[PDB]
Amino acid sequence: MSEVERALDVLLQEAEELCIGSSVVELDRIPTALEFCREFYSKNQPVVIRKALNWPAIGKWTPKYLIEALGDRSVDVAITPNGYADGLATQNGQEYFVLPLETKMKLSEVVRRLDDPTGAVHYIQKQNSNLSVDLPELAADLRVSDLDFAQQSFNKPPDAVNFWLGDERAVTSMHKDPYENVYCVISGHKDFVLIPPHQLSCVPRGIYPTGVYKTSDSGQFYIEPLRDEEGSDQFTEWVSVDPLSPDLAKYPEYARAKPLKVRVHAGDILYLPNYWFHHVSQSHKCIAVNFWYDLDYDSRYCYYRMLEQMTS
Amino acid sequence: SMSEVERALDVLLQEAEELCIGSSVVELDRIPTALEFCREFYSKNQPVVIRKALNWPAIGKWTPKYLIEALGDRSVDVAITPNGYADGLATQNGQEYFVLPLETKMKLSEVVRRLDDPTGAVHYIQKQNSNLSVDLPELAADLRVSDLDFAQQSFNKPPDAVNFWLGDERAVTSMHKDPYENVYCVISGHKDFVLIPPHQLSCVPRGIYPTGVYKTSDSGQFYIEPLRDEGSDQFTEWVSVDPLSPDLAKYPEYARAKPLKVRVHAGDILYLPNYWFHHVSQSHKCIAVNFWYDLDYDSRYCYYRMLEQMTS
Ligand SMILES: O=C(O)CNC(=O)C(=O)O
Ligand SMILES: O=C(O)CNC(=O)C(=O)O
Ligand SMILES: [Mn+2]
Ligand SMILES: [Mn+2]
Repeated sequence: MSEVERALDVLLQEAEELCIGSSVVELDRIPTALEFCREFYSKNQPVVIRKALNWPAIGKWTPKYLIEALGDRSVDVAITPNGYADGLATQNGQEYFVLPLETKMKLSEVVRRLDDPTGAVHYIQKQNSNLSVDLPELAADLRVSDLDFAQQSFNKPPDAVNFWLGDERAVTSMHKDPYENVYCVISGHKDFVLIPPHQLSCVPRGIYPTGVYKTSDSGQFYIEPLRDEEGSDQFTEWVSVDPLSPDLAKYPEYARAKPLKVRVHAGDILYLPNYWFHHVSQSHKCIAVNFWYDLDYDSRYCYYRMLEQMTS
Repeated sequence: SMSEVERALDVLLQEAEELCIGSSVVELDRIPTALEFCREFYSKNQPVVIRKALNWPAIGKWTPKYLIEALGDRSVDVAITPNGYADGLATQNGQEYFVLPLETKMKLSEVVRRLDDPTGAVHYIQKQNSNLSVDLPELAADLRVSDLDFAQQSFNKPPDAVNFWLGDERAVTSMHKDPYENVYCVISGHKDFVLIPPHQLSCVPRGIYPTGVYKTSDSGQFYIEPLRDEGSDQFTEWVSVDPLSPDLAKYPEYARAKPLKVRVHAGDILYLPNYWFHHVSQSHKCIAVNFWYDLDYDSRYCYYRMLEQMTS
């Protein structure tokens, strides 16, 4: 082994022996603020809390209710042919990281498209705090103070509050965010696959030309490459593995990853700590809200940047 | 120019330098809540000094005379060196050794007598190993350890050691690190710490030195005796640099270190987080007590083990 390979081996053997990030802790009761800070926030350690929330949104938010309550408002929706907004797709021999087609439409039309299992895949996943900016009325059916047990660790209000409503075919491919994430399913369920950041060396990442989905004259989807004004492809680094069906022959390093699986039901809270890898699937027409808080930087981020350099 | 390992260490250090990780000892004027301590200091591996935090009876009462009277002029373990560097590097006959102190037992009144001799050998009650709870139990009555609950609730375990320190100004503790969270309480005088964060390991030169112990001859003159396993000469890894006057020509990598200086007065508390390098000096006949808690292994330990592998 190289000296870098020897060092990465040491990291992984130590983390394995000490069970770092080796499970998703399951709680049936909301912990105290101190508990959360000590056992989950400070260890960068995920946790799922079952039936933690009894917000009126839970049990009342349906497509019909939302159409009524919002007056069939026009909302931002992402559309893909293949179900992978912000995900890899191939065209004419080339693999692209592809951004969704984004458009505006009335909620009733979104619901109609969600009821077509062979049509294009629709997903209200704009995030960018779309709930507080675009759907503020929904806030009245939530109680954010119920998240104080976690927010005390972040010691600031959410930097974003997001609303998600999607087709079962809409899959969020694996990525990491520079946020603490408190994830609250409202209706249906979400299936998460999670990988700890210290396993970066087991997760293959490529550099892909970036494209965006567009529709042709005939309504057919294609990928429009993004180029800069110099004619160069705009590149995006992206996780290359499919956690649902990994090709261990192409990516043997992934064999050493220990992906964690967790289903999150209505009323459950998942704490997804900063820089954790996650891939997300959903039940059909699943509804969820989530709260992003900017991370607080310490040495772990610098070690992560070192890990990136070592695997480059 | 640079190896792969050296490029990776450079990225680590550049990211830590831009974020100023561990760039200052935090100054508080009052004891934080447990949640605050866990969020701002424990979880960040971040040193903090709390000014005039403690009013323990000891701070008023512990003089040499009171200590003699209270311990019945007990015979105590005391460490003696000629140069003031117990557990520190010294040269003899052209060879550089890491030297352990001459350890002996003598009555406290005699120790104090020898502290008052500015030209005599350097004495230091530095046994650690929880010498206060073990060898000087009565002194506990002048303490209020409950006042440290703000920190202990974050370590969520009782102290693993309680140590008592009383030293000559000449007695200096050379730079080292400990696998313990350290809550350090100055009772009389002041301590001067030089602190270096663990992610700067590659900036701190470390060597392998033959191990020796101080002894005195029939004539009273000090010398170093090599230590041998009951076998070969024994060796120890030790920090090579003198942070008070570093030889940057011999150790240019130390120029990239960013040491912190903090003075801890009577009544003050210093949180010295696990694995931080520290060098410690004291006012004359300084008295201190500290508490060690075994560390909880997290990802930072795994990263640090990897860093040790890369720095060898
Ligand atoms: O809900 C999804 O499909 C994906 N969500 C996220 O990546 C997130 O909350 O960070
Ligand atoms: O006080 C001293 O001289 C040295 N103390 C320590 O190294 C410590 O408390 O861990
Ligand atoms: Mn995400
Ligand atoms: Mn120490």
